[PDB]
Amino acid sequence: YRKLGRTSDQRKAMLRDLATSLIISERIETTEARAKEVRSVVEKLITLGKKGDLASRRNAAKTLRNVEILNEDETTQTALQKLFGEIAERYTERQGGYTRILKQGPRRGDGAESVIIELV
Amino acid sequence: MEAKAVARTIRIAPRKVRLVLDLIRGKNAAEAIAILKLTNKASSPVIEKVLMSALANAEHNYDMNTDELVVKEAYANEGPTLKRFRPRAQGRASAINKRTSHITIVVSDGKE
Amino acid sequence: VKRTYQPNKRKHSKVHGFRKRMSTKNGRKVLARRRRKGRKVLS
Amino acid sequence: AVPKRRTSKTRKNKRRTHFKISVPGMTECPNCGEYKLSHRVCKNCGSY
RNA sequence: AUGAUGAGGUUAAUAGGUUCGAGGUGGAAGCAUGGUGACAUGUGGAGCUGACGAAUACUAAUCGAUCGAAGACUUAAU
RNA sequence: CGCGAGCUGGGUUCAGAACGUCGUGAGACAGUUCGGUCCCUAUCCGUCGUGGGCGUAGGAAAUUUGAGAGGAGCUGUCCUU
RNA sequence: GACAAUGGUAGGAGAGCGUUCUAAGGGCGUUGAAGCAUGAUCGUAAGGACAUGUGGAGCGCUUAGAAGUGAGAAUGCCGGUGUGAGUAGCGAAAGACGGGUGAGAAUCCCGUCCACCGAUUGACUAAGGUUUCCAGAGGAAGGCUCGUCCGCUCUGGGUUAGU
RNA sequence: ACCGAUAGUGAACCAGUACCGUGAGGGAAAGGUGAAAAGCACCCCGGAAGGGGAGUGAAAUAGAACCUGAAACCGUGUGCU
RNA sequence: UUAAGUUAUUAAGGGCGCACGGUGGAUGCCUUGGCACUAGAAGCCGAUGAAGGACGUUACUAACGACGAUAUGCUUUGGG
Repeated sequence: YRKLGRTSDQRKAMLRDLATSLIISERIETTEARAKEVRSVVEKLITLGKKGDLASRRNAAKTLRNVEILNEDETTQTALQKLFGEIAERYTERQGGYTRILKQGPRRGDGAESVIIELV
Repeated sequence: MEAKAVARTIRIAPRKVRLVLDLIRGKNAAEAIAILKLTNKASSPVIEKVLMSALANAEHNYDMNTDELVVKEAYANEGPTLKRFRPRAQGRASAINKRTSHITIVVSDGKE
Repeated sequence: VKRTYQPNKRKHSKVHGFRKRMSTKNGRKVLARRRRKGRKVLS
Repeated sequence: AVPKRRTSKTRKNKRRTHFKISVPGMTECPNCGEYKLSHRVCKNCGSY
C-alpha cells in the first residue's frame, strides 16, 4: 500500500474523509495516488453496505465521518444512512467495480496528475 | 512572407523558457499550439500567448493562410534582470537574480 | 537573545536631543558642526 | 567543496545535452475538440 | 533513486474490486441464559484480517502516435 | 611514522586554576594536576553503480564463443593404519 | 664598394610611435565629422591608411609647444557579466472535499469534516512602532511557490472624555 | 595649452539627500527623445502587459530605460569539421 | 554467390569560421555644474529678539523655492 507522504494517522484520517466525500457527492476530484488508495477503501465500504446487517453497520461507522447530507425536500440523512440506503441499492447485482478513475491533466501549482474518481 | 511577435521582459528566466521553446520550433503552427497546451511548464501559457499573437498578425496584417504556417524562429533573449538580495546567515546577504526574457516566435509559410 | 538598542522615547530625547546639547558647551559644538555640514536634522 | 577551475562554455554545454524535455502524448479526441493528452479525459475545449 | 529490467495492455487475468482460501488473532456483534452484581455460558474455532493463493472481466490497462532496412567498392575462387 | 574535505580528540602549544621547583618580581618549567568550540552543498581526476548516443557495410529477435579481467586459495581436532 | 659588428636580466646610452591640449599655416565635413563594426592593406616596431556599413556633428594634416600621455597583473577601485547550477535552499506543524470567484485557483472566498493550542497560539494592557487601522479598487514590484488575495499598491475614510 | 558625468565640489539630477549608527559621526549612486512633442489617432492579438499594422517625424533598431551602443555574457542560424 | 581486403555514410552533441539578435553601458560628441584665479566692493549679526529652524500660506499640493496669518504676497516711488 501507498503511504501518500503522511503519517499512519494522517493517512488514515485523510483516507476516510476522502471516502466519505465520495459518498456525499459521488464524484470528487483528487490526485492520482490519493484516488488509487481511496478506491480500495470505498469499494470495501460498499461491500459492507450490500450486507446491510447490524454487525456491518457498526463496521462502516468505523470508517465514515459524521457528515449529514441535505437531500431533496429538506430531508437529512447521514452518510451512514446514505451508504446502506442508496449506494447499496444501486450495486446489489454488481460483483465488484463500484468506482472508476478518469485521468486528467497536471495541475497548475504542481505536476500533480488530477483525477476524477466517480462512483459506478 | 513572415509574421512575428515578441514578448518583452517576461519574468520567466531565459533558461527555463528555452526548454519548451525548443519543442515547437520548425513545426507547423497547428501542432505547435497542441504542444504548448500539454506541457506543464510555467512558460507554456506564455509562448502559446505569443504564438497566438504571431498567427494573428499573419491573418490580419499580411493576409496569410493561417492553416498552413510553420514556426521558423522561436528564441528567447535575455532581458534586464531585477537584482534582489537574500539574508542567509550571520548578517551575510546573497544576490538573487530575477531574470527576464524577450520571447520571440516568427511564423511563415516558406514562400516568397 | 537580547540585543543592544532597546528603544525608549524618553531617554533618547534626554541624553540626545536639543535641550541636552544646548546645556553644555561641547554639545553646542556638535550643533554648530551639524549646521556647517548642512545636516537637515539636528540633535 | 568548491570548483578548482571554472567550467568552460564547451564543457557546460556538453553536460546539459541530456537536460532536455519531451513532447507529450498528443492524441486526438475523436468526439470533439483539440488534442488531448493520451489516456486522459479532457476538461476544456474537448469532449473526452 | 532515476531511468533501465521484467510481467501485461481486451483475442486481456496486468492491477484493483468481488468470491473462495492459506496464514494470523482467539471466541465478534446482536441475542439468550445464569449471577444482586462486576461478569460468566450458549448461539459459534466465532468474527476480523495489509502485502500470500486461486477464481472472476466488475473497474481500469481507450483511441491512437512515433521510430525502423533497401544491403559500398576492390580482388579471388565459384 | 597509509588513511580526520572518512570518524573520534584521550595525548598535546590556547585563555582558567592548583602543587612542586625557579625567579625580588611580572612570571617561568617542558614537572605535574582539573577544565577546555574538530568548518566545507564534490567542479575535475580517480572509484562504486547505472543510462543515452554512435560504431560494428542490410535491418531485426534470440542463443552463444572467450581475447581477456576479477573472485576464490586458510586450517585445526579425532579415528584407523 | 669592401670589411666588421648585432643573445642578453639589474642598469647606462640613443632614436622613435601614438595620446589630449595650444599656437601658426593649410585643410576636410549633412554629397555625412568623430566614434563604432568588418576587411584578404602598408610600415622593421610602437603604428599608419583605405574601402564598406553604422553613425548624425565635428575632426584632420604640417611645424612647434605644453602635459592628468600609453596598463595585464597591486587578495587594486568601480561597474557590468558568468562559473558553480537548474544545483543547495524554499525558516519547526494536517488537512481533506464541495460550492463560488475569475484570463487563469494545491493556495482567494464560503461551506462541511478533520486536526492543533487551550496557566494559552486565549483574552486585556504597557513599552515600542507609527496609519500598518477601515472601506472599495488593483496585481507590475514586495510575499522564498502560486495569487483573482495581503501588513503590498490606488482611492476614500477612521481615533470625540468635568469623572 | 581647468574639468568634461568612474572627471570636475560629496553633490551638473527636488545632497550632506536616500542610507548606516544609540550617539557623535559616516555618507552615496543617479546628465543626453527630437529641430519642434509633432509623445504613435485608428486596426488586430491579449485579462493586462506586450506586440503586428497604420500614422508623425529627415530618421521610431530617435518610442519616453528614448544620442551614439564597445567588450564580457546570452542566443538562433549555418560553411567546413 | 561465397570469401578476403579497403573505404565510407552517423552528429546525440561539440569545435572553428560566418551571419543575425539580445544583454550591457565603454567610447565619441555635448553641458546646466564645478575648478583655479584676476580686478573692484565688501567682511560681524543679535534683547528693537539674531544665525538657524519648525509649522504654515496657491483652486486642486507631495516636495523645493517663495512669502508668514496682510502668508505662492500688501503699499508706494521709478523702470517696463
